[PDB]
Amino acid sequence: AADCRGQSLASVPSSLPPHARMLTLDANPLKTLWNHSLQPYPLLESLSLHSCHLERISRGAFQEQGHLRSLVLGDNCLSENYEETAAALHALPGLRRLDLSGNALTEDMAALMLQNLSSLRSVSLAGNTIMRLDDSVFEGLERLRELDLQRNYIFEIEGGAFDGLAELRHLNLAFNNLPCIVDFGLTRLRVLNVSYNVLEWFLATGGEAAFELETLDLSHNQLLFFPLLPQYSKLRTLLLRDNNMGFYLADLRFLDMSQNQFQYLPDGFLRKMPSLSHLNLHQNCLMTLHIREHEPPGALTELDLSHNQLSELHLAPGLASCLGSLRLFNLSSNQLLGVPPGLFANARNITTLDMSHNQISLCPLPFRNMASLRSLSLEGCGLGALPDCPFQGTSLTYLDLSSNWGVLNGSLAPLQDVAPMLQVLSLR
Amino acid sequence: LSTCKTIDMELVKRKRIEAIRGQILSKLRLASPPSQGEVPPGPLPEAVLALYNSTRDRVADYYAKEVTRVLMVETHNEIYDKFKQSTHSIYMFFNTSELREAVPEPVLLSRAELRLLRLKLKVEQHVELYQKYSNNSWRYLSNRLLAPSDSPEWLSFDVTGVVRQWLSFRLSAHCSCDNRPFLLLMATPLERAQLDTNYCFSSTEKNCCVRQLYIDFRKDLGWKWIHEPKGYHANFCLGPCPYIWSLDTQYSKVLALYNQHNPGASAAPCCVPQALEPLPIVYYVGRKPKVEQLSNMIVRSCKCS
Amino acid sequence: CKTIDMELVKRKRIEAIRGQILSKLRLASPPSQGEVPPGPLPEAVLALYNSTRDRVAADYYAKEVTRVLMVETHNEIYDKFKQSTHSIYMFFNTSELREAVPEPVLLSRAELRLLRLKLKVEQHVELYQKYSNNSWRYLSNRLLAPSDSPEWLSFDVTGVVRQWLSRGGEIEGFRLSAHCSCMNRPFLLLMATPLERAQHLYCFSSTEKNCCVRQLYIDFRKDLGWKWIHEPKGYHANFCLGPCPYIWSLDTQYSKVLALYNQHNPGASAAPCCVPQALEPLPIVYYVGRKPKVEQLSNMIVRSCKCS
Ligand SMILES: *[C@@H]1O[C@H](CO)[C@@H](O[C@@H]2O[C@H](CO)[C@@H](O[C@@H]3O[C@H](CO)[C@@H](O)[C@H](O)[C@@H]3O)[C@H](O)[C@H]2NC(C)=O)[C@H](O)[C@H]1NC(C)=O
Ligand SMILES: *[C@@H]1O[C@H](CO)[C@@H](O[C@@H]2O[C@H](CO)[C@@H](O[C@@H]3O[C@H](CO)[C@@H](O)[C@H](O)[C@@H]3O)[C@H](O)[C@H]2NC(C)=O)[C@H](O)[C@H]1NC(C)=O
Ligand SMILES: *[C@@H]1O[C@H](CO)[C@@H](O[C@@H]2O[C@H](CO)[C@@H](O[C@@H]3O[C@H](CO)[C@@H](O)[C@H](O)[C@@H]3O)[C@H](O)[C@H]2NC(C)=O)[C@H](O)[C@H]1NC(C)=O
Ligand SMILES: *[C@@H]1O[C@H](CO)[C@@H](O[C@@H]2O[C@H](CO)[C@@H](O[C@@H]3O[C@H](CO)[C@@H](O)[C@H](O)[C@@H]3O)[C@H](O)[C@H]2NC(C)=O)[C@H](O)[C@H]1NC(C)=O
Ligand SMILES: *[C@@H]1O[C@H](CO)[C@@H](O[C@@H]2O[C@H](CO)[C@@H](O[C@@H]3O[C@H](CO)[C@@H](O)[C@H](O)[C@@H]3O)[C@H](O)[C@H]2NC(C)=O)[C@H](O)[C@H]1NC(C)=O
Ligand SMILES: *[C@@H]1O[C@H](CO)[C@@H](O)[C@H](O[C@@H]2O[C@H](CO)[C@@H](O)[C@H](O)[C@H]2NC(C)=O)[C@H]1NC(C)=O
Ligand SMILES: *[C@@H]1O[C@H](CO)[C@@H](O[C@@H]2O[C@H](CO)[C@@H](O)[C@H](O)[C@H]2NC(C)=O)[C@H](O)[C@H]1NC(C)=O
Ligand SMILES: *[C@@H]1O[C@H](CO)[C@@H](O)[C@H](O)[C@H]1NC(C)=O
Repeated sequence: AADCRGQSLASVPSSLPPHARMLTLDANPLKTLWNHSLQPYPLLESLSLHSCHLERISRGAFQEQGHLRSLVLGDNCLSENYEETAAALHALPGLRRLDLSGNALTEDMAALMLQNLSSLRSVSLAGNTIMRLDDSVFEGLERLRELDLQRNYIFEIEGGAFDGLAELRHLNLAFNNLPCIVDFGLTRLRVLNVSYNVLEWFLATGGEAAFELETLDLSHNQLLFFPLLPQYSKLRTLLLRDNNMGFYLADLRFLDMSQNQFQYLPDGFLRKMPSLSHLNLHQNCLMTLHIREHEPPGALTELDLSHNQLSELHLAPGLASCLGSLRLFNLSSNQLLGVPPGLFANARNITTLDMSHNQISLCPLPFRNMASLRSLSLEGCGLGALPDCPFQGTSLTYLDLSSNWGVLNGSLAPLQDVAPMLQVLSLR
Repeated sequence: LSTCKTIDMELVKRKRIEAIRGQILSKLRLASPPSQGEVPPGPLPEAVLALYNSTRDRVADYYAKEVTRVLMVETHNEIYDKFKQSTHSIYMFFNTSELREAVPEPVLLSRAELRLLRLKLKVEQHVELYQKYSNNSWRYLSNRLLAPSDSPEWLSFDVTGVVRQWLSFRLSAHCSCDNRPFLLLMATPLERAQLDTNYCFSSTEKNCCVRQLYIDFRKDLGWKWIHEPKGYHANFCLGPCPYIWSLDTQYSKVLALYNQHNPGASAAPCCVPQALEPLPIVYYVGRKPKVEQLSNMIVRSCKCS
Repeated sequence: CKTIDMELVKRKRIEAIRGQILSKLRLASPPSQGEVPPGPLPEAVLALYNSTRDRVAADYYAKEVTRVLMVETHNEIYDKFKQSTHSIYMFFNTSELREAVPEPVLLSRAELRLLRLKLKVEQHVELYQKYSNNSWRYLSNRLLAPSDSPEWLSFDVTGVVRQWLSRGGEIEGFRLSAHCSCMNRPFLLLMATPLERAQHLYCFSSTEKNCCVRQLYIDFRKDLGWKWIHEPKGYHANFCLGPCPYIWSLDTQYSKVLALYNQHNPGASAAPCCVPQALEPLPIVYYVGRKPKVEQLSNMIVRSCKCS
């Protein structure tokens, strides 16, 4: 197909070829449309109106069109639509998408916009003035497949607002200000992107119904206690960053709970979580890291522990194995005076190990195992290198001797059996 | 997806009576009414009604402040003959003993107003304020301009800076070289007688004051077209402000930060700034760059509400 | 763990300032580099900054300041009226004001700056305006302080500058002579808004859900039950509430969203609350003991409230 994008001379070009399929119009200062030149061909299905502010609508000019497939409005200032026409348009009920981005929909406008047409799908309200949602505003919207509730200030919700709606896989009401949500009446939800919102408690009800939502987001939320989830075990990822918790489900495999006030960790909180794959608990004011559970981290693929002022970490005097597997062991801004002996001599699956700002004072007993080195740094190690040659029988590729200030003497003794095997090297 | 009762449709209608009752109780300091009965079963005194009418028409200490009216001298004394009302609108001072009786100490006194008569207003004129420091010489304090009006209206003045030290006025017109006029006293009863940011920077307090903050246009905000100023202190204010009557601190420093506190009207205790300072912003655009003058930007004093 | 909430408030406040500025310029993100040279600042801009930095001695819209100067003494100045013994005059071209401020109604604020030797024990200042050819107009009167560090005084001359812009006079000026009982020329600052920055180039009466105030009337008879207060029977104890929504700062912006922010966030506070600003007192009377007493209670009457 073909189209003209960026050219504007009049209201209607009236020069598009017949049986067209593509039509894109941007930066077009349209003034007014009519229902006598709008239908040169009843075979239009794709359209786009962005930077195309217009108000004078002909009260449903698409009744003469064969069919409508997609709809999207951009940079259109619908402010007095109440007397212009009923709703916005009444086309063939075979709608697929409908966007209302940047139109400042109001309560009356929202009540008029949604009508007795159950085929409305992919409804977006990004950048509009929504204050409240009622029960009579969602009538005739039995499916509502795709949801976009960005930049909407929903502070009061009627009990049971989402009634008789099933296809609710996606729900992203980001950049909202709702105080508390304690009831989840949804029966079919997949992703919850509640982020950059001011929440003050989380008391979601539970029961014998196993929810199948695979994503829960609670970022930038001002909680006070851990938001316990119902007894369902259908969930794969979770985000709880930029939150405040004061300490005064087996499918889960992703954790992101940075920037918190973790002081004491309960045994059950780690015991009741089998089969993990990710974790993020850095920049937290943690001091105690006692290990007594059989599999307190369990299995991990990454670990970030930057900005942690914990005193010392120990597995156990007689622990039966320390960790099943580990790939990333990032940590920074630490004050570990002591070096745990059992942390490293457990398995050979460790790949990336960096003691940045750790002040490691490992004993010079003659490291030996886990000869699969791929990344290593010695930033702020404290004691200077090692009197004898370290890293015996280990292939090291990445080394970062930045801000060492240790025993160097310019001899480059440690850099003896690792020079021929290098990928990228940098130092201060 | 549903919310709580939040502020509730029934709670918004209620609890304002209790809030205003607590506010009146705290401001009046009386936890209970003084007495029941033992009152004259008759009309209120005419002097009280006259004072209320005088102080009601249109022209800060948290505690309740008593208002007092002083009657103007009847212009019948020894020195009356000296001023014959020629090319000068004569005015007279007051009796010092009754000023002392009304206001025991200058510290209790806060401010006062003085009122004149203003009837005809045929020609656009201007009314001079004078102060009687000496019998031979006087000084200038302020001037007031009056707009024509048939109905007389009382006007105030700025004697608050001069009546404080009066423990021991005239009316003229500019010359080119080329009811009785009472004075109002809002004193303080004897029974109820007891902000720069570095002050609470030096001493850490859990109350609502200003906390330190720095903003630089390098990486905190993410842009660089602002060239001047590079760095300034865009401070904030935050604090868990408690209820004044529940805590009952009764401290001079604490009570000075509750000049805007009003839980009943605000419906939620919060901190809001009251006085700010301007800030010029310099940026480059177009042929000739221009500078903008932004006012009401940096908070200086923040109290409760 | 006391350094986490502090940093949270720091980032919230800087985000609020960023959003306030991004809505404040009322345009998209401008190019910092552009085509202007990165060379030293010219004399004019630093002079403007020095003039706007020293302390003095619709309102939210963009205010721009311009600089105008007088002309050195010459025949034209010494032609109409001269100085006999003491006289200080400052007058400026009307065409200069017109080219600085195009429309008279477009002007908002004006300030007058003066330089004083600051070496005199006693001094008084009088302000006069040339209302006509042979008559003057009275202006405000202030005082002075015998200080030792020279500085620039400020005067409110918005009305007279508005009148001069509205009039088509060829030349006019001020007058400052004395108190008569019976390279560093004075600066000028004019606050205005560029034409391209304009928008065209209450709530109590209507029904709105924003931070506005509506009616309430309570007495001391039934709902309060205070029989010891004889007068007043009741008063308008108005209250207001408002969600005060928060705008997150983004790089792109729309047109009407500028005013939307200007109504939803006039101060860009971390935790805005719909609270009163202007308060008016009201007195009450009651009889206790053997002497009548009247006390005036402040912070009672509310007119308008906003969250900043
Ligand atoms: C564009 O759409 C508008 C819809 O608002 C069309 O206006 C409508 O036009 C029809 C005629 O085609 C009007 O029907 C007429 O009603 C009168 C009684 O008022 C009757 O006497 C006539 O015989 C005829 O049936 C209809 O009222 C009118 N709608 C209004 C005014 O709200 C407009 O014609 C369309 N433009 C076209 C088709 O070019
Ligand atoms: C969409 O078009 C439909 C169809 O014209 C309209 O909805 C209709 O609204 C009426 C009045 O509310 C309904 O009548 C009611 O029927 C029940 C059936 O028991 C009866 O008990 C009530 O007393 C009343 O008569 C009607 O059923 C309903 N039709 C449909 C298909 O829903 C309306 O114009 C548009 N809006 C909606 C939301 O349907
Ligand atoms: C849930 O909603 C949030 C916010 O509404 C979504 O966050 C979005 O995340 C993407 C990246 O994952 C951001 O794109 C970024 O753009 C900047 C330029 O502005 C670029 O420098 C970055 O490299 C990145 O590409 C995006 O801005 C951000 N916000 C939005 C509104 O899209 C998130 O994707 C949603 N879904 C989740 C969390 O599953
Ligand atoms: C372990 O995690 C920490 C943080 O979780 C990583 O520190 C991050 O390191 C990168 C690269 O050095 C930093 O990016 C830098 O950002 C500044 C602007 O702030 C920019 O000017 C630099 O050019 C650079 O791009 C990043 O800021 C820093 N994170 C924090 C929170 O400071 C660390 O790299 C991780 N270690 C490994 C081995 O992956
Ligand atoms: C300013 O106010 C004070 C207080 O009201 C006035 O003092 C009062 O002056 C009158 C005379 O003008 C005193 O009355 C006389 O009292 C003596 C007492 O022995 C009596 O013998 C006389 O027959 C006459 O009744 C009155 O006592 C006195 N008040 C007090 C409390 O001592 C003062 O006069 C006022 N100033 C002017 C200029 O009027
Ligand atoms: C200000 O007014 C004086 C008259 O007292 C005038 O001499 C100044 O310069 C005039 O304006 C012209 C600018 O348009 C300038 O180029 C020229 O020297 C002079 N014009 C005439 C006819 O004498 C005025 N200064 C201004 C307007 O900036
Ligand atoms: C104070 O003002 C009130 C009302 O402004 C006065 O009450 C009026 O008094 C007159 C008598 O002079 C009556 O004719 C009116 O009917 C009264 N009006 C009301 C509403 O009561 C009152 O008299 C004034 N007090 C004084 C001492 O002058
Ligand atoms: C005022 O002018 C002086 C002289 O160059 C300069 O040093 C100073 O920085 C200026 N003040 C400003 C720009 O605030």
